[PDB]
Amino acid sequence: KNEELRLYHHLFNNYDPGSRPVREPEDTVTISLKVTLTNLISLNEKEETLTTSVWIGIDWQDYRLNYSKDDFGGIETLRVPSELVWLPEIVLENNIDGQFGVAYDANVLVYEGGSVTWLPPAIYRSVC
Amino acid sequence: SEHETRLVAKLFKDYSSVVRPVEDHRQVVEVTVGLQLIQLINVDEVNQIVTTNVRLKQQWVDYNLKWNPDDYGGVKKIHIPSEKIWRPDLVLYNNADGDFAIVKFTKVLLQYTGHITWTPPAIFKSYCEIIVTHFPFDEQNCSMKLGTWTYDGSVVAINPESDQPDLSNFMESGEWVIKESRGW
Amino acid sequence: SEHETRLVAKLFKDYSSVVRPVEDHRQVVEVTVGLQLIQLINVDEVNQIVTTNVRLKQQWVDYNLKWNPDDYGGVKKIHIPS
Amino acid sequence: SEAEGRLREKLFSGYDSSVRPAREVGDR
Amino acid sequence: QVQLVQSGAEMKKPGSSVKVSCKASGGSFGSYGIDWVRQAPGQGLEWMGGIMPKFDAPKYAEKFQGRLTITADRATNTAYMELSSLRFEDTAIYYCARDEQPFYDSWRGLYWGQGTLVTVSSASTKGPSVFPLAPSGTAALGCLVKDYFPEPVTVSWNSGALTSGVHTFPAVLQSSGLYSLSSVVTVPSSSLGTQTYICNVNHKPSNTKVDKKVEP
Amino acid sequence: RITAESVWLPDVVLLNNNDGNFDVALDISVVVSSDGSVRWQPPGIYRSSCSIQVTYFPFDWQNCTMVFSSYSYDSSEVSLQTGLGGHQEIHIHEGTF
Amino acid sequence: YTENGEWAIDFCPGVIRRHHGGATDGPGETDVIYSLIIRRKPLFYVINI
Ligand SMILES: *[C@@H]1O[C@H](CO)[C@@H](O)[C@H](O)[C@H]1NC(C)=O
Repeated sequence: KNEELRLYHHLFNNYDPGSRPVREPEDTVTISLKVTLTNLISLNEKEETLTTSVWIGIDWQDYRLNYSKDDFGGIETLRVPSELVWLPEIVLENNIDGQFGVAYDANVLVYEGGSVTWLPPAIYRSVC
Repeated sequence: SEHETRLVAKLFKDYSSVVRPVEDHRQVVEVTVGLQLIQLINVDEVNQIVTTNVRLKQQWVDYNLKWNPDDYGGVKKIHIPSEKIWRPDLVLYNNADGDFAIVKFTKVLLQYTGHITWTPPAIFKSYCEIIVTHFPFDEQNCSMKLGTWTYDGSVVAINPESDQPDLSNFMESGEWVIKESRGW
Repeated sequence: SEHETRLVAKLFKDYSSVVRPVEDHRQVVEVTVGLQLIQLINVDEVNQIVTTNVRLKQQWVDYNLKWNPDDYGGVKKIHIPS
Repeated sequence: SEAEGRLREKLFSGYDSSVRPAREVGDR
Repeated sequence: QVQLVQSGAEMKKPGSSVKVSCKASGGSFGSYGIDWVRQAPGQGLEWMGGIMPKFDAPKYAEKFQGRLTITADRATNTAYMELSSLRFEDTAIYYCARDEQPFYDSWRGLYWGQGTLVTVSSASTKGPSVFPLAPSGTAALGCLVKDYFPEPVTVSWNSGALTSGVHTFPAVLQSSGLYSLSSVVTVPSSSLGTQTYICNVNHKPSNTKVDKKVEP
Repeated sequence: RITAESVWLPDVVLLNNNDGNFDVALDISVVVSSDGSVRWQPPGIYRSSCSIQVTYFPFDWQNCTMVFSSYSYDSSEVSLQTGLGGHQEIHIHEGTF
Repeated sequence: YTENGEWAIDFCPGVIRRHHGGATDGPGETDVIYSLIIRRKPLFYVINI
């Protein structure tokens, strides 16, 4: 039996990605944000549009997805589709083309201790 | 048909596409990557973007998609939708303004040994530094960096299928001649 | 988080999105429409088209999507897919 | 039609649209 | 079921090179998950080398570095070893051990080949000399099959009619490079004067066929 | 008359498309006869690659092909033949063309 | 990183803003703003125009 499947069933059999990972409603979720730029494609003066290729570094804590490597055969990382976990739904507000979200929904990395990392790439067309 | 229907129902009764398809989590998935260049659509000097039409042949073994052909009428290979199974998340790192990953989910060829062959099409828009010093007598070295976005080498290993890209089905270009090609 | 999960499970056990959300079918749903203009992207004089970026704020009451906050750990508001 | 519905139910019981139609292995 | 089929047995001389193949069927194997393990005659298993995803390149034991090359071909589901500058001490049964899905920094070897015997010997094909082991209430007699190369030799007693109590020992390799064994049988001492006992020795490489009557 | 997605289809696509679109514009419905014969006539808007012979432009003629084949199934699984019902041609309806 | 053929990125600071935290404003809002300061390389316009 693959230990990854046992860990996935343990974490996600009873889990709601629609609810924030907070024990009380008044608690806040802290998101560690990094934005990495790979390419500046163009600045269209006529349309006043900046096209960039970036990937967003997003890190936060989810106490519901907390596990110890010792209880699951030494697994320190688990890749799952981002649609199965809660996300803070980060968007580029000042986009010009109506594209708010990221370009490719990459897997989230669920580390031990409830730490969740999502590193999706994106193409953004922003107002300038 | 009936044999293959029964086989598919058996295979996908308790299948999971979330976890890596390994017997043991300490095993590595080896993915053979082979790029076939079908067409050089365009070289954009101003935006530094090369557009190409490619086939990204990917081969790997799935431990759970195995069967004995004798138990299913001698069926040794089947075609199944690629969306139903775990796949490697190969991404074009230097993607300029196209798609980062595969979006055309064509079928995989699955052998009874668990061997998968997936050869989806793609339009690669890559960011290549264009040197215009010698234009129109200019030579351009343009690359396509490919790798698993969310998996590291300790859980998913990638190896080129061949030392060069496959240009057997390459359509002749009226603007460019490919002097050399190679995959590292 | 578990209170919100239980609440969302309770709300959508026998919910219908096709019918107007009123206690009585003779009642009227009041929708408050507010337009926020973000950007005037372009005016096309040839084809006579104005293109704008907007936020269309809409506010109404769903009779069936009610709960007592005391019964769900003080949860007074949640976020639901439209 | 009720008859058409019954025929459709009869046809698509145990039918897999992802499986190529081949009564025997090696049939093209 | 997955099967690993290795190349045939090899007869080599000192200083030469031997290449052993290991082909797989019934399963899919890759660039990693290959380990070679030799067993010298009358000795334990010994790891020679292998390829692990961690090094992405073969690693060998200090005994074999500079002499051994290990390769695996995913496209044709086969792996090879090539040991050069062969020595007399390199005589062994060479095994290939493989896993379809490789472990990152170790190896298990779920699938093994049948093994290939490589004999590094400067001797030539030569037939045995058959000597009697004459019997001095059970009596013991036998036949000494000495100084032959290569293996095997087959020994029967009374044209196969006498099998009870027969012990044919495994061959021992001498310092001369030639093999030697003894075949023995225990019989009633009363039957020594009445019953004839003949050992039938056969060595196919020399076409040696000897029927040696053993008596006091 | 059954929706095309409900039955098995051969994965016949335009191999030499230029814009990356392999598939038909609308899946529509198949027509299934009682003997198991399936007829499918989907619409398609296609952009196919055509190498232009520029030498005699604009007094030129071109040779533009539309290569159709199954993307996945090999010749041992799906066999192709030209459609007829010995008319090996593109059908152009004179009234509505 | 391969620099854009026409644009050089000189500065790119980031700031986390918070506003609408007053009682009249109601629930507070926040965002992250990155300011890409980009310089045009005018060589094409100099040579050609
Ligand atoms: C996860 O649970 C362990 C106990 O099993 C605890 O020690 C650890 O701090 C927890 N991690 C979190 C949620 O911070």
